[PDB]
Amino acid sequence: TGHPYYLRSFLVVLKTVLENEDDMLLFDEQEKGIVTKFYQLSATGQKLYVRLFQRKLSWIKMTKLEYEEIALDLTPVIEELTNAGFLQTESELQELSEVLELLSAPELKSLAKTFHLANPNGQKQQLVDAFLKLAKQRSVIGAVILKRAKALAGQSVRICKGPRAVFSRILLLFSLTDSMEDEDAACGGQGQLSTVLLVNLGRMEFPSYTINRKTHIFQDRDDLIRYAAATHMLSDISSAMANGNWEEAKELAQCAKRDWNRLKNHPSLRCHEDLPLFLRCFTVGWIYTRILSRFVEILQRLHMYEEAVRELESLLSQRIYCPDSRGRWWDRLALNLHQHLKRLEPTIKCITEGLADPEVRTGHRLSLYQRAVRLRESPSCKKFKHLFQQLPEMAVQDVKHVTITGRLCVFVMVLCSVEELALAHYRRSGFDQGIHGEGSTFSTLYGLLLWDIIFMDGIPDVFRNACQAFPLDLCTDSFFTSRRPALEARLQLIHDAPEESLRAWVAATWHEQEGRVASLVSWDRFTSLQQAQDLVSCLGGPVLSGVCRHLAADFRHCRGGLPDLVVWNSQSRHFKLVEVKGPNDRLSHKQMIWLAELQKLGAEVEVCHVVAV
DNA sequence: AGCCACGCCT
DNA sequence: AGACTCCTC
DNA sequence: AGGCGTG
DNA sequence: GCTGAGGAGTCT
Ligand SMILES: [Ba+2]
Repeated sequence: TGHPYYLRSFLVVLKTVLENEDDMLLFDEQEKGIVTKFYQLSATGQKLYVRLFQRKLSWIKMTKLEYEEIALDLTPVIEELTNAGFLQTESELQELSEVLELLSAPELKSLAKTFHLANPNGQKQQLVDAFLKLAKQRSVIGAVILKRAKALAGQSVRICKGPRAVFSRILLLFSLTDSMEDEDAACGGQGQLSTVLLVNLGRMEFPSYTINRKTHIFQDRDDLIRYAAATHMLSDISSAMANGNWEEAKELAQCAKRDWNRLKNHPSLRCHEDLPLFLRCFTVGWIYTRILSRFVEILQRLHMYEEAVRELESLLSQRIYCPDSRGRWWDRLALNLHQHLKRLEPTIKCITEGLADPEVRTGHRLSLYQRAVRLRESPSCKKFKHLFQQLPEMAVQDVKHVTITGRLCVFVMVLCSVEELALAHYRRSGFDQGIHGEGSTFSTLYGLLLWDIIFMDGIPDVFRNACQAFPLDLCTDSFFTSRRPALEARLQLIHDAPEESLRAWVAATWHEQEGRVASLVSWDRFTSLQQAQDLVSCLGGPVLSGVCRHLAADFRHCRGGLPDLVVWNSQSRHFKLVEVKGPNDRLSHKQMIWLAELQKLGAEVEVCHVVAV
């Protein structure tokens, strides 16, 4: 008797957001009215509204509307949605470009023929700009075009842009907790969730934690309307780039940059600057800063390197927004000055400042240092002794490299990946066991051993609503420092743990939490609780402790770069950590920091190159 | 941000 | 015939 | 070839 | 430049 998936999900979103008094203050009388109206619709009225909300926003031929599961003939249901002001019919179709756009090319040809002043053959787009130019001069004859255009097309519906705007803002709010933050996912229509969420959110069970908020993110309905606006803008720049429309992208960004400069001084911005970082990421300035970053990516594409340097120097001169992205920017600035603008003098100042900024970490930090040596250890450069200025010699210990071969075809051993091929070589190297997990092997172990500390009470504002799969500060520096004594304790305990405590603890979280959606944990990463326990037996306390300290101290900068593979031997307990390298992938900076660190914790690390044959 | 095929420089 | 757009899960 | 960078 | 896989229907 349950609702179809798309409905359950939609309703979950509605509930999750609205049961916060804070959040309700961001919707007026009129708007809440609409929300109630939705709940008043019949089931069939709801299923359909959601379907069409989940589709693209424009007119649709009533002939192209089939949903048997909803209702066998939809006329009643459409009437209802029209009565409610959720849907509008053809009678409100007045703008011409809309009538035409609705019509197909075969329909456009039939309309290019009965009208004499029109050329019958050509592309749909052509016939469009033609019929448009035709009506803009002799308006009166254009009125009878629109007349038949409508009559031809038949019956048509559209989602009403009024309420639509409300449900989006709601969906936008919901997305702050789970979505958007946990990667920038799919989302169709005009404002939506990730596929995962839309399909499953109804079924999903979450880690239990206590909602506790004490800080407003948005000042009023306006703040949230402005944030959404920038969000919409970024989404357009992002999309443009993905479609390779780099020029459109450039303009749109220039436009955005404009507005963000015009936007400073507004009273609301002082409030934002005061928000802790893990909340500051949901503010107009943050989104606008994000857009500036994309803007540097656009300039670079268009070989406008001086411009990109100017932009990067701008971004880097403020500490307010997106501080976590400083590494990427310092790194990018140095590459640009050194490689493209060939300006060696600044490249050093750049490198030096980057390395003096505590915000740069792991990969990017190493990358700067390496450029700095490549530079000091250069002739053209020797005209100086300023890279001699106390560079903390960050020499990375070296790592056993290994090469095997496999027949290329996707490889063959069955069609198989580069990783499974390696898993074979290790199987015949006396490691009967193996997981291909990359970061989630370690990550889910980190989750299992720290669950309760991760979903711990007492930190204001980190749980804002019912559908979180992590505390909002997880990827900030404040995650550790807020939970410092607790972590330091658990870490010490894990370090000292004999290999039955480790098995016990894992099982303790596993048995109570199995299934619960938690960003850190993949319940199917390990083929059973038993495998999870065998692995924690091989790695032992100290190794598990070290790995967790990093993942908890600085998840944002450490989440990436761990090896693809873990392999171990059941009876001997020997394990090895393997970073598989295809013919075309080499060691990233984050990868080399990780392998050094795992070596430091005393663990067999090995890079396995797979040559094609 | 990571993946990947490819290319420019040396 | 192949690119493109929209939709479902 | 090997190192470093782009799209 | 790619980022979901898969499919049906439309455009050039
Ligand atoms: Ba790899």
